[PDB]
Amino acid sequence: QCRVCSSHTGLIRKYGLNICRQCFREKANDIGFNKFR
Amino acid sequence: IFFKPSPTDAKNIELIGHGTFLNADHSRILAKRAILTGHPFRFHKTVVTVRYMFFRPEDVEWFKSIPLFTKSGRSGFIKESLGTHGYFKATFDGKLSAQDVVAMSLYKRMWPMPSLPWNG
Amino acid sequence: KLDTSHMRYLTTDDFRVLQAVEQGSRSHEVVPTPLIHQISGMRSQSGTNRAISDLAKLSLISKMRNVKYDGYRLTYNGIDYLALKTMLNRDTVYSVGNTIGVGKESDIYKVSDKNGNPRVMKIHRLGRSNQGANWMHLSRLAANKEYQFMSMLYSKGFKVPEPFDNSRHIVVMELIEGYPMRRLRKHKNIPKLYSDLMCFIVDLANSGLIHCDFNEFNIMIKDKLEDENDCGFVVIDFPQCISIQHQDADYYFQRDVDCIRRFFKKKLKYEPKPDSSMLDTEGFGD
RNA sequence: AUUAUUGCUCUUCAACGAGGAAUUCCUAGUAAGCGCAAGUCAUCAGCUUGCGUUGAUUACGUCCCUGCCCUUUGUACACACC
RNA sequence: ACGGAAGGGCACCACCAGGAGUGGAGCCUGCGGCUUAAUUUGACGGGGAAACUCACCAGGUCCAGACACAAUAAGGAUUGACAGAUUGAGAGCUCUUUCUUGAUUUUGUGGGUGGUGGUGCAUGGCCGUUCUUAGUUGGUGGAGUGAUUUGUCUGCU
Ligand SMILES: [Mg+2]
Ligand SMILES: [Zn+2]
Repeated sequence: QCRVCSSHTGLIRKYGLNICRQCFREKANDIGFNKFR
Repeated sequence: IFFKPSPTDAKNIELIGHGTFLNADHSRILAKRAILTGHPFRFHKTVVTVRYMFFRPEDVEWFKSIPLFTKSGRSGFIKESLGTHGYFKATFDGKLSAQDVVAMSLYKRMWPMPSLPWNG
Repeated sequence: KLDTSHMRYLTTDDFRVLQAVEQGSRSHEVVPTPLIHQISGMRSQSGTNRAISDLAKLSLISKMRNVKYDGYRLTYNGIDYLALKTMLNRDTVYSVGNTIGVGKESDIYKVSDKNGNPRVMKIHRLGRSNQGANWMHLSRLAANKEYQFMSMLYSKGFKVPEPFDNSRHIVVMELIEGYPMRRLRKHKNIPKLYSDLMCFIVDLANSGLIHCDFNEFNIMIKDKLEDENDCGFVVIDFPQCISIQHQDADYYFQRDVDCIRRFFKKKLKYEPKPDSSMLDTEGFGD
C-alpha cells in the first residue's frame, strides 16, 4: 500500500519508494523530482 | 356506539368507541399488507448486496419482480442471488447506507365476518 | 444510452408529467416550470415537482435556468420512455434487454410481449447528445419512413421482417431465427437459394425499388426445420434503397447482382449459368 | 502449472484470394514498415512508454460538413395573437 | 438569455490530395450479455496476470460484554506446561492423566463500555475539478426619477 494515505491503489512500487501516484506527485518536489520539460 | 360488556364496572359496559353507520358497500376491499425486512450488507457504486431477507436462492427467484422499498424513501429491484444462503444483489434509486432497511410489500385479501345480534 | 430498467420506477403521475413536458416542448422551445404546472392537469406543486424530481434524477429531463428564464429539456431517454409507455399502453412490449445490432442511425435490441413471443426493437438515433428539434424530429420521421416501407414490404409478400409497431422513432419488429451470409457455412440447395435471391431483386425492381446495398451481412437466412432444412431469405434495407427513377439506379442494381454472384462464387463455389438480370429488363418490368 | 504459465522437438495445417455500409490516425527525419529497452515482472504481451534503424506519397487550400469561437443584428415567445 | 439572421476566423480529435488502415478472417484483449455456488467490482482503474493481490463462492474454525449487578466459591469458581485420546478436508474442540491451579470467577440482568462503531452537524484546512478566468473590473466624471447608460466607438487596424 501507499505509505502515506492508506491506499492500496496508485502504487509506484518502483525503486522501493512505494508512494501512490497522487501523493508521489505532491512529494515529488521534496524528494528531488522537479519540473524541467 | 361501540362497546364491550364488562361485568365488573357499575355500568356493565366498557364504552370503547363511537361513530356513524357510513356505507352499505361491498366494493370496499381490504388488503392485509405483509412486510419483509432485510439489511443492506455491502455497497458498490450502483449495486447493493442485501442480507437476511431470504435463506434460499429459489425463494429469491420467486420474488424477483416484486419491488423493494426503503423507509428512507427509496425504490429499487433485485438482480440475482449471491450465495446458497439467500444473499441477494440489488439496484436502487438513491445511495443507501447500512442504517437503512430494504423491504418488500406483499398483500392478501381480507374478508368481513358474520355478525350475531346481542341481548341482555 | 438506453437503460430500460429505470422505467419501472415511474408511476402514473411521473408519466403524466413527462407527457405534459412532451406536449409542452413540441409547442414551445424550452418548457418553463409554470407551463408544466398548468398543462399537466395536476393538483399541486406536490405531484408535478415530485414527478419532475423523479424524471430529473433518472435523467429524463434537464433544468435550464437561463437568466430568470427557468425551463426544462426533454432528453432522449424521455422520448424513449414515452414511446415505450405508449407501447405498454398499446400492449405491444412487455420486456426488453439484449443488444444485437448497433447501427449508426438505428439501435437494435431484443424484446418480448405479453404472450412471451420474442421480437426486436429498432430505435432511431440521429446524432448520438446535443438535442435540438431536428435530431428528435428526423429520428421520428426516420422510423415512420422505415416502418411504412416495412409494411409495404410485408404486405406484398417479400421476405422482410413483419413490422408490428412504430412508436415514434422506435419500431417493434419480428424476431427471425436467422443467420447472415457470414455465419452461414454451406447449403443443401445453393442454386435454388440463388434463384430465390435473384428473383427477389427482380421483383423489387418490379415494385420500383433498388436496395443499393445488398451485401453478405444484409441478408438474413431463417431456418424453420432441422430435419427437412427449410430456408427463408430476410433482407434489411430501406434508407439505402434507391427508387427506379433516380439517375444512378443502373450500377446500383447491377452492383447488387454482382455482389450476389461474387459471394455465391466465393463462399459456396456456385457460379450462375443463366446470364444476370440487367437493369433494362427491370426498367420495363415496372 | 489440472481449466493446459512459458519455452523447446515432431505432427495436425482451420478460416483467410485485398474485405459491405461506414470510420480512425497523419504534413519531414513526419506517416508507414522494423525491432530493442524500460515499466508491470517470480513466468509471459499481442499491454504501455520511449528508443534507434529504413524512410515515401500529398497539401502548405478552404470554410464545403465537423466543431470551436468572436462579431453584427433582431428579439425573450419580455411567455404576442390563433 | 436565444436564434436554425447574416459575417469572419481556422482547426488533419474538420474537409481536400493522398498515405496507412480498421470494419470482412483467425487469434488476443477489454466491455456488455448469458452461465455460474461465485464467475468481486467500478466507469482505464497502474485493472497485468494459478497462492499472494481478493475485495467473490462451498464449508471448518476462533474471539467476543467495558462494566455494573445478583448467586457460587477457597473444604473450589476457573486460568496456564504438556502426552495420548483426537480429527473431519486442514486446524482447533472437548476429557482422562502428570501437572500449574487459586478468583482471571462460572452464570444471569441492566443503562452503554467498545466506539481496533460506523453514519451526519458545525469549524479550521489540505488534493480534484471551473468563468478551466484570456476581457473584465471598479474608481472618479457626464446623461436619466429609475432599471440603466457613457467609458466599452463611425472609421481603420
Ligand atoms: Mg457615476
Ligand atoms: Zn497516497
